[PDB]
Amino acid sequence: NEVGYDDIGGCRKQLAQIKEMVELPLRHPALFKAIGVKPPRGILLYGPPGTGKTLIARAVANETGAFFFLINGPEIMSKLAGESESNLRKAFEEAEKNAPAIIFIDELDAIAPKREKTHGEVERRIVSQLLTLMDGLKQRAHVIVMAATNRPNSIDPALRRFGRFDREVDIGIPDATGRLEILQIHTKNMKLADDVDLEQVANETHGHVGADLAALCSEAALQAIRKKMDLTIDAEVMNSLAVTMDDFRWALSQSNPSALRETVVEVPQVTWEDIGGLEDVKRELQELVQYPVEHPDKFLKFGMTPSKGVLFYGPPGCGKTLLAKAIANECQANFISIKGPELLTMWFGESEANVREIFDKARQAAPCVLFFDELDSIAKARGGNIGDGGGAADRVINQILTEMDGMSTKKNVFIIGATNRPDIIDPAILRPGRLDQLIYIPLPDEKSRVAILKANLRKSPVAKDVDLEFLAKMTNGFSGADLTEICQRACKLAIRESIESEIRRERERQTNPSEDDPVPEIRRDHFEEAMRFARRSVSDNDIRKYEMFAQTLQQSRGFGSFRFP
Amino acid sequence: NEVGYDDIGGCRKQLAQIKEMVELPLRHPALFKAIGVKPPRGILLYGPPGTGKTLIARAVANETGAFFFLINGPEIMSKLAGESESNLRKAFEEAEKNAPAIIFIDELDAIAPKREKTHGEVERRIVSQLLTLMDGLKQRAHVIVMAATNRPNSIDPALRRFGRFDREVDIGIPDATGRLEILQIHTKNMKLADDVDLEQVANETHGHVGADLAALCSEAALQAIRKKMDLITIDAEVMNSLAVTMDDFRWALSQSNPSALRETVVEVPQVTWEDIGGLEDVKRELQELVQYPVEHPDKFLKFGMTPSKGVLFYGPPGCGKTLLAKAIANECQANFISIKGPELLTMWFGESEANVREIFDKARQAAPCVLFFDELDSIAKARGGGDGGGAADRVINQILTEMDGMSTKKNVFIIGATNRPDIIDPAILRPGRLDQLIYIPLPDEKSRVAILKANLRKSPVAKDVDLEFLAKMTNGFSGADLTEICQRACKLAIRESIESEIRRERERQTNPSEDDPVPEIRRDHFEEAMRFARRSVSDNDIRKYEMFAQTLQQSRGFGSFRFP
Amino acid sequence: EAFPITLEWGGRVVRETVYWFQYESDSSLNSNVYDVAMKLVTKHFPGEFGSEILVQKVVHTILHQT
Repeated sequence: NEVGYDDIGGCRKQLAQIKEMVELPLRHPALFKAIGVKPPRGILLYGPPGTGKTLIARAVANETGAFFFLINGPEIMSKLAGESESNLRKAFEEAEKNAPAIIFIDELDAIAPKREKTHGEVERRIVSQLLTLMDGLKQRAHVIVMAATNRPNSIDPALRRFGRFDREVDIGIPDATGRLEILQIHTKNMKLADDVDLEQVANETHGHVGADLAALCSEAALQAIRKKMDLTIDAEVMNSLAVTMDDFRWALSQSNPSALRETVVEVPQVTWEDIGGLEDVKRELQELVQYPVEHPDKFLKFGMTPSKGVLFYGPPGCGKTLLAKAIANECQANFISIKGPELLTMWFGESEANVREIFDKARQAAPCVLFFDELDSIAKARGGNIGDGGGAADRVINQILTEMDGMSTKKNVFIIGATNRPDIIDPAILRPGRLDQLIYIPLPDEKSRVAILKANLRKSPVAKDVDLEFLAKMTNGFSGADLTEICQRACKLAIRESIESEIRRERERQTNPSEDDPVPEIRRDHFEEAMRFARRSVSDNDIRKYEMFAQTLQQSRGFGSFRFP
Repeated sequence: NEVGYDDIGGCRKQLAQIKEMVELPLRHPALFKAIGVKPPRGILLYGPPGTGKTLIARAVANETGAFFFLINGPEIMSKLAGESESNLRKAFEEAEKNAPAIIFIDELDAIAPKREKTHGEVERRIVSQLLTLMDGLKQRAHVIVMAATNRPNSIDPALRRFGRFDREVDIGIPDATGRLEILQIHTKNMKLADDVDLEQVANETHGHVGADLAALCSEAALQAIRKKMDLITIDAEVMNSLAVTMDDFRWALSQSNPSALRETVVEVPQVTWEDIGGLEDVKRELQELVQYPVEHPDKFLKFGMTPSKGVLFYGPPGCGKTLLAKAIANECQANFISIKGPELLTMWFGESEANVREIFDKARQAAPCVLFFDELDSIAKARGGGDGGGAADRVINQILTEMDGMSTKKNVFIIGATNRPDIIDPAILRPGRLDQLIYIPLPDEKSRVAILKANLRKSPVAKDVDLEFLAKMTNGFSGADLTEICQRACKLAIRESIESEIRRERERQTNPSEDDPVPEIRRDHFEEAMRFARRSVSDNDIRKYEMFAQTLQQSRGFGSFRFP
Repeated sequence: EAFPITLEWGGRVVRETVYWFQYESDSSLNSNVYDVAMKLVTKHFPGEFGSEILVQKVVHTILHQT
């Protein structure tokens, strides 16, 4: 009947932040006011709905032992005018009376939405009453008010002022480990079979949130019940009701995630082994991203400003994203990806104001590697250098420039660009104090190709006879995309052969009614056949473009003969 | 305790202005009647929230006796219809009974926001009630009101008419010295280890306001407690022995999100002439155009000369234009407001050219000021170096309109800056608007030595390295290139130190049984960094500016004149 | 040392060859782009309205050629 920390999952970091923020002030009320500090008057958790923020508040209240009071935004707005303000005043007075206490206002947006949304007189009067109550907590002792909303801009800005809600914790969406934790919590009571690997399930259930995972588990349980429906609850019968991995896969294919579009922010699982090449690029990215978080003292000692970001450029599909994800992984820093379609959408809809939102989210997740997939997308849309009535400057890139200028270097948020057409990129974003660094990502060499092939086959049960090392030797000039294509073709051939063999076995059974896997692994002939179907995405002449670009940049570099007697 | 002047910092200039405005009237009411002069009726302070404007009003009231009444905007609106009017009227009614007094209306925007933001009826009735109260305040017994709002445009203009909130004070954002003062105020009752120097954090805490600094100090103290709490109406001496350290401040610094990063910063730049250390003729021109008008007005009156409105720099990218503007602003001890090119581009794309008036009002409100427009050619480039039209565009047109409607009595000076002195709109160069062109050439050897020395001012440099030699062979380099060389050298030194530390750690691992390997930026570092050096601007680029200066400003300086 | 530039303003065309005399010791006889552009415009397009645009284009062409 009472929730605790062990009950919550998928928000370990945010839970730790909340604990360090609130537990100490609540656990030691008198000691806190003795020392000259003020605890958080009001916290504002936000994130897509269904993450159980109410559960977080309840668990914190129970663990700290403070009185808990829940305010339902829709419930409050339901009451006829006058009763709403009376209920709010009663709630705050009750919370004060049983101090220390926590007041959780759920669905704050409903009570105090954006000022444009509010139309009536009572709608604004309720917001004013809430603000007055917020400012009135200074006299009160040990009363922390936590509110829930989808986005910071989804509530009246007057509430996010000082004294009022000032601390914000982004619950976000759970990651693979968080999803596994949530699944373990939800499936605590369910009786499962030995074939279910919740790790793999959590890996597949991308875009889910706590509520979605709970619904998925319920769906799997009911699928099992349906399979065993024909044959008060008897404990042993439900023990025989052993949900299997097949039921979980069915639920996966049946469930509709509610947070697919939401920006994904987590530590990437890529590693340098996935692309084992460009040692110089590895060293440069290390110096840029790892030292200023693991050696803060050195920069102060030598008084140097950490670089704000770096720019990539090279043939399409060669690891420009893999390198960024790997460097984010090495520093255990959150990674945010902005695909080119997002920038194109912002340009077409003239919604460049959203860039501030992206940069705010990145800053809140410090340290983080903000990766822009295609800085050339909008420039290419306007004709690029093929035809350009105007100039390089445009809405979205201009907003990016402004927001990068407005950043604070202490936050350890590093911008990384990525383009296939470095020529048309706005010169403004290359100025010092901005990306200000150009790194050429070439086509993988033999060792890099071997690493790429091994990474792309790490999930396919390939045979031992396959000589991936040799395959790399003959596949010179193949981009990572092309090697992934080779592996996809090989696996497609293998699966087609397997299915046709099974059909042949069934036909044999039918013709002569009365086993072993004909193709248990990707046979060498599969790779041989796929190779004949392969092609080089990037041509030598289109490598000449990047080679010439790098040569032009290098030629500017000179004065390598500093003698200095 | 009662709030006072010493309890507030970061607004010394504005606090002095408010004192000058209010202290004398209230403290000596009889004098005004004798001289028959008009005292202020309402002083409207505006600035980003968290600057302690309420504290300023409380201090001014307490230090001059009187009675202080606080009216919170949200509180007034929260009350039922009619109740709000009753309370608002009662506030003024009672305030006179204890006159002389100061009434502080907090969050005025809530009570009387810009009319376009209001929709209901009772919303307008309250504003009319406040206006009627203000009109009657004119004849009231030495009653003054101090209403705090986010910005001048955040309230109904009807409240800004004469007999109402006509006098304004811009609290603004605290500067480095103000930040240090605020930190000192908040750290008064705190025990801190000797390693902490509030000057460092103050110089670093850019974009913070009074409230944020308090949050930073609280976070530092709480980190100290928590870091020591685990090992440990308090624990007595253990907590009394609590001592904060510079590392705790640094961590709390990295874990704070200041609330005023995007506000236009107005403050006296710390740059000095020695930062560039060159271009004596440009120094003389800037002196003539910015210093004498604010230092010898009597000379300008004695003759029939009128101060020039502004100048226009032009030259290769990254040569010191911003540096020179900041230096001249520093010399005259004048505010400095910079408008980077992205802001102009944003105004153009969003069709928000009406904001130029706000920028100029900001410059006017804080004078003498050096309004610096970093990239006036940004819009021209964005439309093609062409789209088939004239140079005229909305943003530059609004700049012209505001410049024309600027009173020369105020000491606001406009400085332009561009890399394409030919594509600039010809109108902005007309007499009476930026009627001077000052070419900023590439830095010379002595100036290069000066800029190299300035860049390394915060980097421990071995005495071996002589910057004069480095500047000798780097002829043709721009300021950006030299800063790049210095940054590359620092990066190499940091990498060497890190690798040496890793090797020392491995030695400790193998032999579990010590001095700094590279405490200074060694000569070899600058040697290797110079290999990465590259001249940013080619002689072809220099050709455009050289030809521009040789043709314009020297085409028909025929001179050779003398009366009989 | 000489490159061709043709004026095109108000639906017109002409033929011309600009002469560049840089590297001269005095440094004064060395060609100046703006002077050359104005001289060419006035010689080939005397008293033509809105000639600043044409002079600007000629200057850009000269700079690119040099």
